[PDB]
Amino acid sequence: EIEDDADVEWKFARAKLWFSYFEEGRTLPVPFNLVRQYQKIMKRLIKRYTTQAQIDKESDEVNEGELKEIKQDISSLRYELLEEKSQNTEDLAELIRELGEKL
Amino acid sequence: ELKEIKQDISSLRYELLEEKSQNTEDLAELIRELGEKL
Amino acid sequence: RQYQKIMKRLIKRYTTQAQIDKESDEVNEG
Amino acid sequence: AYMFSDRSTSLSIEEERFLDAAEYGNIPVVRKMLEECHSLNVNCVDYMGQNALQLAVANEHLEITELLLKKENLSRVGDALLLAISKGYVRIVEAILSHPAFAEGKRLATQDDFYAYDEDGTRFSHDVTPIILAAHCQEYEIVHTLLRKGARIERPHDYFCKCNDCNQKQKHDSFSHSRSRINAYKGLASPAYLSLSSEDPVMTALELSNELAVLANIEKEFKNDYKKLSMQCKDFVVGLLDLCRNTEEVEAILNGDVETLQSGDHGRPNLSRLKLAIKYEVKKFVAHPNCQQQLLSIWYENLSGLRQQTMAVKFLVVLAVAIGLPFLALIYWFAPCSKMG
Amino acid sequence: AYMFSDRSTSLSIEEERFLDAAEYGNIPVVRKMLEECHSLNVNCVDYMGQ
Amino acid sequence: LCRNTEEVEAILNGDVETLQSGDHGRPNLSRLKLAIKYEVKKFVAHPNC
Repeated sequence: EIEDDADVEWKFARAKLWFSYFEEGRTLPVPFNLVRQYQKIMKRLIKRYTTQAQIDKESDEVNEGELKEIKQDISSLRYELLEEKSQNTEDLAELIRELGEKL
Repeated sequence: ELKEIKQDISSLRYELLEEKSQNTEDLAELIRELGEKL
Repeated sequence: RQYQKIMKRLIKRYTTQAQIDKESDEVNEG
Repeated sequence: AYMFSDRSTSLSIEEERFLDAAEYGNIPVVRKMLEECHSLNVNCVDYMGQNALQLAVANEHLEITELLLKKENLSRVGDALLLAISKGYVRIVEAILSHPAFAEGKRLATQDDFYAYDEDGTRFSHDVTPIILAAHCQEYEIVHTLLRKGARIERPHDYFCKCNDCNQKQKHDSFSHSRSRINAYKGLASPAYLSLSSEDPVMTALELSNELAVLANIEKEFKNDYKKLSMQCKDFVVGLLDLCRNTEEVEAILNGDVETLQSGDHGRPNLSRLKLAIKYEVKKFVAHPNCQQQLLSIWYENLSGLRQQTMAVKFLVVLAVAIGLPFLALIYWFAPCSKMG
Repeated sequence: AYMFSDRSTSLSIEEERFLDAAEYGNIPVVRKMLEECHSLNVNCVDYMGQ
Repeated sequence: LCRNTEEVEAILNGDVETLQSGDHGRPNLSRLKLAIKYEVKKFVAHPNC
């Protein structure tokens, strides 16, 4: 048994004892008995639950697939930037030399 | 926190690609405008 | 026959699940 | 001298180059070989059995995915959707759901080799739809998107079903049928589906916890999974009770719609849902302090003086009732509705 | 046949584009749509209420 | 990671086309006897077995 389940069990048993007396049936000891808004509130609470669940999954540990996703982001960014610099340099260079043979 | 790092990389990517694009095009129109002069 | 086909399918399932399981391992500082 | 050999051939240089470009994020090489190369097979396959769309989806490459998705002869689109759902990539899922095969929500819920990831076999079990896999993986945005397109998890039949569809399924395979039932219940018993699928998730999760609890006893095999699903159905309701701030929110979780329910015998609330939670043995819902304060206020009920007293005080009152028991008996008989009655 | 439906409507293309640009860090698109677009509501809202 | 009946019967039993079927309609129990002999306890205590 866990520490929080030793108290949950007693509170459940005490609440069953409580609901044994909420009924209006007995009313006497044993020798003497012979003689809209709800949908709005539920929408608000479901939105609170979904935001708290996203916070709780954001509080989970990092495994190595996510860092691999970051690595692939960096690699694709590297490919895009190197090709952009290359195409900018070459496509500027041919037109500047084409205007450089004009003189 | 790793998602925050990922968003840093993505916004950096957007800034760099737009900077390269605007540099290339805004150089290109003025060089062709001086290229129709000859 | 059929047994080799089933064993090939199960070995491929095992290798994909093993790569998922090593991807679910913690991140160290290397 | 044996090897696995999942392709049993060798690739070209213009295919290994394209597969490396698709895997490692080389977007301009992929664009150039899709625009200026006609002797290439986009469905060329790796050493392990993966084409370029599966390497692009498995590595979080959105640009290569959106670039490959305009070819109109790609294979493994449903497998790419399932892989992107299982991995959690919302943008790749939103890109793949714009393909002209999921046009009217046709293949999102409930043979045709659409979801195969190889020549023989699917990545998950054959019953696993996108909505069931999205509910398994606790992906709230993907579940909301798939519910927005009209995809639901079909509830399985009873264990003693004798219909024309239960019988041939149980005669064809008695293992796949039980695995399909437990996969559908694992999809139905998730907080991502419970919070977004129904209009009253507390009552749904209570009845689902009871149903999984009796199914754990009917099926003596695979019992530790039905117990786990029932436990997480109870944990959903306990976690929904914990994030309550007002009195009306506590009374909307503990009690039902108080405008459409009988108020009770006295000024106390309507205790019909807490009786059901005690019947279904949802112990942390009843042992929670937000329930304990309401049950204490019902339990004391016009003795607020004796609430804050000590246990030495609550022994003398028991002895006082022990002495004067016929006195309180005949004043309860002869004159109710009094200061002491 | 029920859904949560935290906005109960559908967005425009010039609002979904602006919300994606604001979420994913597309600074020049956000700057251009704040400087050169007048039929936009900056307080346009997501599927979830953001 | 077995999903069908033929995959369970290919892991628990060997090649069923090249093995003796048994005395009755029951399968060929030659590999499970070996797993009990070698004390592979979680293979025998698994629900699929």
